[PDB]
Amino acid sequence: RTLWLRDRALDLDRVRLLGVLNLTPPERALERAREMVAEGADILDLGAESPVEEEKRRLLPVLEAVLSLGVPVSVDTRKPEVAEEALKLGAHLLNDVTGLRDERMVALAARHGVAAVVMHMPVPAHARYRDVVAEVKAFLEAQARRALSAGVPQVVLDPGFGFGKLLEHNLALLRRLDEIVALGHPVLVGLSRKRTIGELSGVEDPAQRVHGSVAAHLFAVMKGVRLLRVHDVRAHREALGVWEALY
Amino acid sequence: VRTLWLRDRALDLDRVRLLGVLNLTPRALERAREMVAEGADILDLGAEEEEKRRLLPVLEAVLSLGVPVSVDTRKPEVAEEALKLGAHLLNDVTGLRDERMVALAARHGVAAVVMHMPVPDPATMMAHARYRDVVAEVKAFLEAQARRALSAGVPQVVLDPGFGFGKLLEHNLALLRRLDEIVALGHPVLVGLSRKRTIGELSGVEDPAQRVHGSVAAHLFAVMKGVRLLRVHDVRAHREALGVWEALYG
Repeated sequence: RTLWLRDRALDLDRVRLLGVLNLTPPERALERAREMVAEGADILDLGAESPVEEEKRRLLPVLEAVLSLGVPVSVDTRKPEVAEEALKLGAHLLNDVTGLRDERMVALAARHGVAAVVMHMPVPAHARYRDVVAEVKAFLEAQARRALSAGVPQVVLDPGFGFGKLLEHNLALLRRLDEIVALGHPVLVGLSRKRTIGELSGVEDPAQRVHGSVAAHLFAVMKGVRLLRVHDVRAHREALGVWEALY
Repeated sequence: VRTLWLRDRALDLDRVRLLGVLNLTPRALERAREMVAEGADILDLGAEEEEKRRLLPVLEAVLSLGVPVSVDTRKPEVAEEALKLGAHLLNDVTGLRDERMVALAARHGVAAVVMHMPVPDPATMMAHARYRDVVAEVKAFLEAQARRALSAGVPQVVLDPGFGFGKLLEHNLALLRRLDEIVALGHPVLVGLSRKRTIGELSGVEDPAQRVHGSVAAHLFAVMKGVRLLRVHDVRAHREALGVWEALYG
């Protein structure tokens, strides 16, 4: 399988990394991108919303600069206004947190010939499900179908670990992640420094959760995932160097 | 349930157990305290004579913590003094080829580790990494030494494929990929890839002290293959990784 990135195709024959760059409370962020690129990041994932709509000042300035590195860039935004601007600047992947529930986001991606990420999260986010795996699978597939039939070239599915989900829900989704991978679409996961990792590894500080995050991600890779959103790029590249040679 | 005999108690292998490395070669109670706090189930002490003055004094102090202690040594003289002091596990560095070590383990009622290496001499073993079938040959050596040790009175034997001992990357890779076949021999399996060349090669990390992420990855793979005993330098990192891994894969 391959991942379409607006004007290039990335093969998923090996695990690919999306290096996270959080622009939430500059030129001191461009070197961090060049830093992750040097560490092995395949895609740079920029997000500015944890805010008002003029979050364009938090993103666009950095986005344009980062785009000059020649590396694919994913933009995390809910607002179609922000996305459209990011796309006409060169964005390669549209990461919709609200699971593309916004028809404007769908239309945008289809119009720019860019793939979109469909992440799961409660309609609103209450962590209450009759069957979390069955429900998330259904939502992801249904949203993907809507996007594809609307013109979006490709859809990436993200279970949305941590979003409206308690430990039991995140565990269930991870254990049956192969079933989400079996829907055919490329699957993306991001458990870096998340509460789930803290809960299972006993690490109080989110900033010190690299080992549990790597462990969770290797498990996801074993389940068939080939796209990971991570904070510690180098740690994952080193771990994958070993893992991919053994599995 | 599967367990590991440790001189005067049994350790359940219902979950992965860690042997924290404490190398005393060119306080120790403190670091030992730290490793125990970090999650080490067994403390591995090795000073690889003068080997006695360096190990014994420390071994006695560390033993007072009440945590099982594994001792690594090639000299029976040191092993006997360590066992007489109370060490709980006899780790080998020659493949348990010395009958004297076998006798000590059985006499003191302690389990012994049988680690594979083509030849005991560390300076010549890389000249003996020419296996026709490394997995088959390592399995044969381990099972043979296991039978010999058990028949001589040793209560239990722990098998270690000896990663990085007289083995090319191709050999270490083959052994890791088919580690389940060694686990299938029925004895508890111990692996130690911490900071090893294999990790440096596959992860692209030249500094041995900076190989924790590749080591954790290799060890999680070993755990997936069935291994429940890991010899590690970074105890906390492994406890954190296992907290996640064991909750998921189980």
